[PDB]
Amino acid sequence: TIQPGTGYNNGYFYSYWNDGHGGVTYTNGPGGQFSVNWSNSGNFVGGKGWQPGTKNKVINFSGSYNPNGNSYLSVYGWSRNPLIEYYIVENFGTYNPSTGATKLGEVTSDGSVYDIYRTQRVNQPSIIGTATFYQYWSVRRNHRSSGSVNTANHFNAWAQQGLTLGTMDYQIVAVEGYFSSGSASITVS
Repeated sequence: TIQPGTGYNNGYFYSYWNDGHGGVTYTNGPGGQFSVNWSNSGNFVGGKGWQPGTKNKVINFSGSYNPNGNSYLSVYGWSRNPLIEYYIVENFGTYNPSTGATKLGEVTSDGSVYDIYRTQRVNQPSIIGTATFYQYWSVRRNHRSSGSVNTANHFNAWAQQGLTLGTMDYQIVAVEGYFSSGSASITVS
C-alpha cells in the first residue's frame, strides 16, 4: 500500500496519482498485480505496466472491476514529441470517459469494435507539467475486465485517422476513479 508516485515493483513499472482528495487505497501486489479500493475519492489514476511502453506490445490483463460511479479500466500511457495522453478503455462505470471528444472512426480489435476519439487538453497536468496536449481514445463497446489488448491495432487505427504518436513514455493498465467509490484488483502481464 503506497502513496502517489512512480517506480518499479516486481518487474513492472507502476504509476499512482491522485488529486489530494482522500478515500483511495492503492496497493502493489506480487508480479504484475495491483489492487485499488476507493470510497468517495476525488480524481485518481493508478496501475502497473512498462516504462517505456512500445508501439506493438500485446498487453494481457485479468481481474475484478467493480466501480460505483465515474471510473474506467484501460491501457493508459503517453508519448513525447508529440506529447500525447492515450487510452484503450476496456471497461468503465457510469460515464463514458470519451464524452465530449470528437469521434474519428472505429476499429475492430481483440473481439470488439472500439470507438475512436480525439480531444484537446488545455493547460492540464501531464508527465511534463501543466501543458496543452491531445488525448487519443479507443473505447471498447463490449466491456470486459479481463483479456488481451494488441496496442498496435489501436495505434495503427489512430494513425490511419491522422493521429500521430511520438516517442513512447510509460504504458500501463490502469484503474481510474472520479468522485465515486468502488474497488478493483488487476494482474497485468
